[PDB]
Amino acid sequence: GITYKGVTVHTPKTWHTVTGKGLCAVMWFWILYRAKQDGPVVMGWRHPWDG
Amino acid sequence: YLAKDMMIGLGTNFWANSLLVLPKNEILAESEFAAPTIIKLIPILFSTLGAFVAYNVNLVADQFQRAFQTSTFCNRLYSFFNKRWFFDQVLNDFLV
Amino acid sequence: RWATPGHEERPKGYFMNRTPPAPGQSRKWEDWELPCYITSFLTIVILGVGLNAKPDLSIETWAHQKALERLEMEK
Amino acid sequence: YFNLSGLILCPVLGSIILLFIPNSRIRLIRLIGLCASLITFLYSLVLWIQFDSSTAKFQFVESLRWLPYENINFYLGIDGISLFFVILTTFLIPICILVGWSGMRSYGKEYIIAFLICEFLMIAVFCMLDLLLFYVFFESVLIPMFIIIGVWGSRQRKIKAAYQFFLYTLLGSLFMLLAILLILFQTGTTDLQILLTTEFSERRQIFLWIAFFASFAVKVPMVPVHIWLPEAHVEAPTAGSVILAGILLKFGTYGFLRFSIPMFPEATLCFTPFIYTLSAIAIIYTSLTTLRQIDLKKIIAYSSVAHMNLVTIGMFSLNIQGIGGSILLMLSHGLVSSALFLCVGVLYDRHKTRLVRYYGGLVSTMPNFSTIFFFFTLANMSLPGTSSFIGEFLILVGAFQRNSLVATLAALGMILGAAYSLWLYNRVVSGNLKPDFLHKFSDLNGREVFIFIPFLVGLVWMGVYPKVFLDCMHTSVSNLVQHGKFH
Amino acid sequence: KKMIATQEEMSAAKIALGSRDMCAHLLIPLNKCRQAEFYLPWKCEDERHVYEKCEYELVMERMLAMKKIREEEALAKQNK
Amino acid sequence: GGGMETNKNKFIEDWGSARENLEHNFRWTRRNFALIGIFGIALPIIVYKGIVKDFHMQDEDAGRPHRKFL
Amino acid sequence: MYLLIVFLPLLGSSVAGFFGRFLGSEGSAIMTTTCVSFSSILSLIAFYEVALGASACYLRIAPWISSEMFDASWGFLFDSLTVVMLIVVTFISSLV
Amino acid sequence: GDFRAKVWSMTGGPNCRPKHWRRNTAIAMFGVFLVCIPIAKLSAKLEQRPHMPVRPIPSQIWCKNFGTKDDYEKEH
Amino acid sequence: GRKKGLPEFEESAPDGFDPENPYKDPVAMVEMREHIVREKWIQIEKAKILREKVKWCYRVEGVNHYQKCRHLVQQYLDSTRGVGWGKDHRPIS
Amino acid sequence: KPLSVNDELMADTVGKYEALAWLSGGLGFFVGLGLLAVLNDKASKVPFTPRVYPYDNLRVELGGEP
Ligand SMILES: CCCCCCCCCCCCCCCCCC(=O)O[C@@H](COC(=O)CCCCCCCCCCCCCCC)COP(=O)(O)OCC[N+](C)(C)C
Ligand SMILES: CCCCCCCCCCCCCCCCCCCC(=O)O[C@H](COC(=O)CCCCCCCCCCCCCC)COP(=O)(O)OCCN
Repeated sequence: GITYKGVTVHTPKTWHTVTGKGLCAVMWFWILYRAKQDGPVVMGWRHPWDG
Repeated sequence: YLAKDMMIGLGTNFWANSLLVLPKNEILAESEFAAPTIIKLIPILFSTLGAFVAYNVNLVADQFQRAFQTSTFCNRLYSFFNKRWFFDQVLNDFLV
Repeated sequence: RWATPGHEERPKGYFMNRTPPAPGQSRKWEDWELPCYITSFLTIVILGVGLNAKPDLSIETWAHQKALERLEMEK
Repeated sequence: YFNLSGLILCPVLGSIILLFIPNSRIRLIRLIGLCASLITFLYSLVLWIQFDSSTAKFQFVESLRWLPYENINFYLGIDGISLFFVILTTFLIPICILVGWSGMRSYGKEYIIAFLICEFLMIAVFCMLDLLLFYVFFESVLIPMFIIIGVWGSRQRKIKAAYQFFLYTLLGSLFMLLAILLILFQTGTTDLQILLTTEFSERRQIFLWIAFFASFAVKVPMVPVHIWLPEAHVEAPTAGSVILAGILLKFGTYGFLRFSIPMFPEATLCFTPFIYTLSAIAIIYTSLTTLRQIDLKKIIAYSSVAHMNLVTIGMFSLNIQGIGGSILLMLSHGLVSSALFLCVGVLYDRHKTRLVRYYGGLVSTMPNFSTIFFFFTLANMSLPGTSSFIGEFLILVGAFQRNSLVATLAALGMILGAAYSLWLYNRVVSGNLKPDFLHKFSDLNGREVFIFIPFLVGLVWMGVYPKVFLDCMHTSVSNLVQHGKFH
Repeated sequence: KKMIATQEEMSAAKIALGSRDMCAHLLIPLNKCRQAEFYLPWKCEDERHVYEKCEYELVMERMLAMKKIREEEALAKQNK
Repeated sequence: GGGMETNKNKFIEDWGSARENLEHNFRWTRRNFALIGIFGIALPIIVYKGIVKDFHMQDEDAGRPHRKFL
Repeated sequence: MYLLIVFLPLLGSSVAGFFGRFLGSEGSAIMTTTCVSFSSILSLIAFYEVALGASACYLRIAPWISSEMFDASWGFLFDSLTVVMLIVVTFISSLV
Repeated sequence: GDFRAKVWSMTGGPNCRPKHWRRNTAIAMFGVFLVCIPIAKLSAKLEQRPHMPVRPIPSQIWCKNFGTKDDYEKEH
Repeated sequence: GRKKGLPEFEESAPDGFDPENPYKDPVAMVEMREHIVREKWIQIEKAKILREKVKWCYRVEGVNHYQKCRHLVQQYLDSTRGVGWGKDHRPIS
Repeated sequence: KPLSVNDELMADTVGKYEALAWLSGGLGFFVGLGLLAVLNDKASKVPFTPRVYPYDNLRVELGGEP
């Protein structure tokens, strides 16, 4: 709770911020990890083993 | 990702007899390697274009909405998309 | 919220909008309740014990065991 | 040994006993009338148990001489078609007696006596196998119903409605009686089993069929003659409407099933497009006129014309799905519609009004009524799991096999049927309250809760397992489908 | 390329109609190992890659023939 | 106010009575004549022709001659 | 075990709507949530058993409509397609 | 309001909260459990599995109609 | 007092009935009508048994049901042409 | 204040006919796009021959004569 001009904004609890940051970080890491594995495949640079 | 292989894989028997696709109209194999790589990237390019347009119209813009206040066609065009392509108004009056 | 005891000791409003009888007494039945209840009991008894015990006489049963017999005699 | 004699004599004894009882003993009159009705209902239920479902021959046949040469005589018998009608017409009477329980002090003994004479006359209608005596008991119902409409009407309009109903019934009745007389003179007798084995010259089939249609179409209002039903129905007591819609509307269809669809197989085929045309527009017109009605009892009364005209599509399809599925609709309609008029009767007894404008927000003051009213709203709009859907769908599959166009037009009936059925419920039950108009409320009492219970049980029991009723009729309705056919 | 998977063995594996194409012989072990691995998308890779290569080979072999037939059509018309 | 009976309004009651006493409200104008001669005389004929022609086309498909529906 | 998948929500509704005056705003929530969650776990075993085990189950209780040949009995069909819809519908219902 | 406390409804009314909803909740589970037993017993009897499972599935503990309809030529 | 068990019906065409003039002996007419109804119900139940056979052939076989249930499907569709009081295809019994 | 006879059924910037014209134009967009798709004739530009299956296009396995 911080008041600038009358209005106050209740600071969120630690549990919410930690969970949101963790889920976002998991999403980003998963996207990059998938881009490492089959990123060239969707780009068309290399087939899995077709050719 | 987990269910990508079992459902839309090649020759998968997960569905068994639940779904029937006749041999004549089976184009799943050609969907993967019969088309230029540009076609496989059209959705991503269009998504990026839409995101850029949304950012440039909402986050930072001169807000040229004055066109919506000076152009009669723009106002009616805005009303057309807003009011569900004029379905509820027209369908009501002409059927209900 | 999930531990505090409730405030409504008894459900709001009387059932069938009838005030509870005097303490240490009973709801005196109307002149129609007993005949209607014995009728409703006898109806259930007759239907449950009669329909389930009557023989399976039907045209979808005799015809079934006649078709099941002529279907194998053709071989 | 339970036969048709005792079932018919029970209302006779009930009406005679109350005939010679002092009117000051109001309690005894009600108890004896209710006991007689319940005993008759149990007698009918027992008659169901011992009903053979493998023979097309009429069962429990009884004979009593009428003319000295046995030309015409009292032949009583039931089959798979009229058994459930007898059960329904004996079950509805105790409910009608229980409706006027509180206010019975003003009606007197002439109320229960009239209803018991009604039950006596309607039981014999569904049991008669003689064409002439079927007409005698067919038109004997007018006097008790005339008395019920006139003596215990709501407003001064009761004189007009009774006159109109009586006149229409008479004009149908005598034009039917001329045909019955012509049949008697030519054939020689009036026994149904003999009239079903006599070849009629093709020229005489059209005239006799038209004459029979004149009397029956009035009691199953097709299109030109559904103007007596709304007025006579609204100007009727709460129990009076149950009889008029529950049973009196089932004479026309039963008359068609028993004396028209078989005695003239060739005439029925020729007039099949005519019946399809009248029934298709009646479903469309009536289900549409229902939207612009403002009276609570004049909306449900228009929900019966659409349902009853959907039945005549099923009967004339002449197949097991059609004819067999049309019977379930009338049993379902006899329960769903008669239960809706109980719901309206509940609202009218407390608040002496019927306009939908005065009603609203009852969901917050009468919740048990709202729950019960909603359930019968679902049944009236042909919901699966209800007895109406089984009959409604079986008729559609019975008419699609004969004509795809008539099954398409009749399918819009459930489109419009679901429109006003829920839209009425939204107005009456849902919404905000109107304390300016009406402010005192009382939910369903013990009688109303108990009265609706057999309707609730008998509506889902037929809606989830209709095999109990269906298997008792297939032997009797299949012999009805083909009579002149021999291949 | 000549067929290796006969009719009775394809029916035993219950390969879906339309997947009984030219590369059906490689599909039987792939389907056997897919079920034994709960259809996981990272377990049966060696079996899947061979089948995918065979399918790609068929698709290329059909597109090459279609290119040849269109070349023949375009050669006749404009050289009339 | 110890009565459950509604406090009926003159406007609503009169409106309902007028809506229920519409029997005596025809003037036999061209609108009513055209309306009853079209949506009560032509639509039934169109529908009857529809069923009759449906029966006729069902009959001809099986090769059986048309049935005399008269 | 497969009839429980279908009828647990029905029993939960029939309890929370007919005897909600005894359970209140908390017991009525607990009944429906617990019933739907148990149906969801049963759908999970149904997925492990039918879709992954490749053994569909066909269950007929009683005939509903029995005309000459218009037979539409009270039958339940659990195949690969049905089980996917089960694990979607019931899981989303429990989460809601 | 003041009058909605005098209306009896099956659902319970607005903001219903009985004093003994904990005990009533426990009873309702036990009643649901008791009525779910015959349904489970009925289901295990009328269920048919034409195909033997790939791996041992839990339904083989109670269900016994596994690979029974393989002779479909003699079905009724 | 009917005997315990299924109903017993004599399975034979009632003698005395002639299709040339059906309205000649009334008792033979009703007996013939009942008899014809009985064999139409027999045909209906035979078609229902064939339908059950097809139903369990489709489920046991699976994907291969096109070649294994062909023999049953054609029998069932041949037996559903002359069912009875159905489509305009009426059996000449 | 007597009630109206039709007192049972009771986008303000547009009229019914003008909005119907707008709807007709919007649907004519779809119709014109469909006509353009027809004019494209993608069927003649397929890059692969129709797939050919063994055993006479799986005649026996598709319900054909044995
Ligand atoms: C018939 C086959 C389909 C069955 C569908 C069933 C769907 C439910 C149908 C009834 C729902 C109730 C709608 C009508 C009543 C409107 C709401 C109402 O007043 O009901 C009461 C009574 O509560 C109920 O709604 C009980 C009815 C639903 C519960 C019973 C359903 C049991 C399961 C459905 C049937 C089982 C088989 C279904 C499959 C065939 C609830 O009142 P409150 O929520 O407390 O708020 C009102 C305000 N005040 C308290 C001040 C009055
Ligand atoms: C407190 C209530 C609160 C509201 C409740 C809402 C509704 C809840 C109850 C739902 C209704 C339950 C009824 C049962 C429906 C499913 C069971 C169908 C009946 C059934 O299968 O058994 C058949 C009849 O037996 C029987 O079991 C017959 C007994 C049924 C008695 C029903 C009494 C209804 C009274 C209606 C009177 C008017 C009747 C209509 C004219 C025999 O089966 P089968 O033929 O295959 O025989 C085979 C012999 N081998």
